[PDB]
Amino acid sequence: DRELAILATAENLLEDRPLADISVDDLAKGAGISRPTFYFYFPSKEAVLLTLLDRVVNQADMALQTLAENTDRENMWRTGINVFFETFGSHKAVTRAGQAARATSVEVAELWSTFMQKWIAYTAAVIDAERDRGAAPRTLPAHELATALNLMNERTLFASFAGEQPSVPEARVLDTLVHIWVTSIYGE
Amino acid sequence: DRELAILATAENLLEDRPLADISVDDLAKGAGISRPTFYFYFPSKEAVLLTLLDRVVNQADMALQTLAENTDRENMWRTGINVFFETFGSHKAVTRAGQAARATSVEVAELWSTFMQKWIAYTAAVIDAERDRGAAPRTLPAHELATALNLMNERTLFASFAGEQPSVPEARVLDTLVHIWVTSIYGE
Ligand SMILES: N#CCC(=O)N1CCC(c2nc(-c3cccs3)no2)CC1
Ligand SMILES: N#CCC(=O)N1CCC(c2nc(-c3cccs3)no2)CC1
Repeated sequence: DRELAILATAENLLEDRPLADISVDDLAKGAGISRPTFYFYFPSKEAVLLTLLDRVVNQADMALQTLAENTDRENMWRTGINVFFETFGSHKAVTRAGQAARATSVEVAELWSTFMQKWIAYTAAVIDAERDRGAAPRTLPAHELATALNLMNERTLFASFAGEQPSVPEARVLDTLVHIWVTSIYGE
Repeated sequence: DRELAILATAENLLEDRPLADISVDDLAKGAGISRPTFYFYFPSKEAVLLTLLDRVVNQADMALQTLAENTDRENMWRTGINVFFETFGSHKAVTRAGQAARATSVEVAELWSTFMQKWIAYTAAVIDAERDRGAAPRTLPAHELATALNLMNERTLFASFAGEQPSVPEARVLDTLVHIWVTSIYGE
């Protein structure tokens, strides 16, 4: 509860500054607590980002699970990719911080890797279902095609939300990715 | 010349250790020079990685220029993506280091961004040429389609070469990307 306040403070601060320019004293102060009381909840600011990413990742995973318990094929994929556009799009600071943190934090890398393996495995299953039903041609190995498409979405989403040059404009991202997914899944 | 030796030492060391676990004393020693003589050539180890990435990036850019001064459409794109698979594939350590460095080094980010804008702009031009000749349908904005495909290759190449979980196996990468590029460029 003082915990949530640390979390909300970190999320707020990461909007304007990297994690490197946020001190533990910054988190404690925004949360209305002392520095030692902070250390009772988190051993470090990295530990804060980790929890924030865990929440975001689980939120996208739960929304995708919701979707999976149920339009034409283009709209089907668009709704799925939209889960990630919206969830990560709603937590750009955290998303952006956690991506950069993969390169330093072994635990951030593991968290991200676990969830990506999951989303890939789900994409691959649907793609195999589409093949099984005769909707999609048996072209590339489904799991490798799934891997490349999910890596694309990851990089494209995060570049767009960060305003990186180069990037697809946020308002064009969803159409761009959907076109690529549908053509590479259903085409030959 | 003592310069090249620093560069070759860094490249060698980065094979087994991140840049964080390589000290300036490590670079000087492998190069057969003292620590102050090192500082004459580079103000920092980051400056070393920057130069190494510059070389790799320019090498892929020059190979792509070579290719551009000249098979069917699938083989055309496969040869282009192969330029990057092979060039980055031949410098995995540096490539891997420089990707992680984008997140900390403003200059590494600028170098990478400049070259990506260039490769995107070239992909977009060829795609527009393909449309102009009636080989490819006018679907998405060429420059946005180009952006997404090049971001995919970047992320997929680097994940594969790093042995990340998840990744496409290095021996399947080229086929995977080619399939995606050709279907999304020529399909509807
Ligand atoms: N980043 C990231 C992951 C991502 O963009 N996706 C795109 C959507 C993929 C996906 N949708 C589905 C759907 C099933 C039914 C409706 S939709 N099954 O898999 C999950 C990963
Ligand atoms: N990473 C990264 C960049 C990359 O993979 N590509 C793929 C190849 C793209 C490309 N090939 C061509 C070709 C023209 C003629 C033969 S081929 N024009 O553009 C450049 C960027």
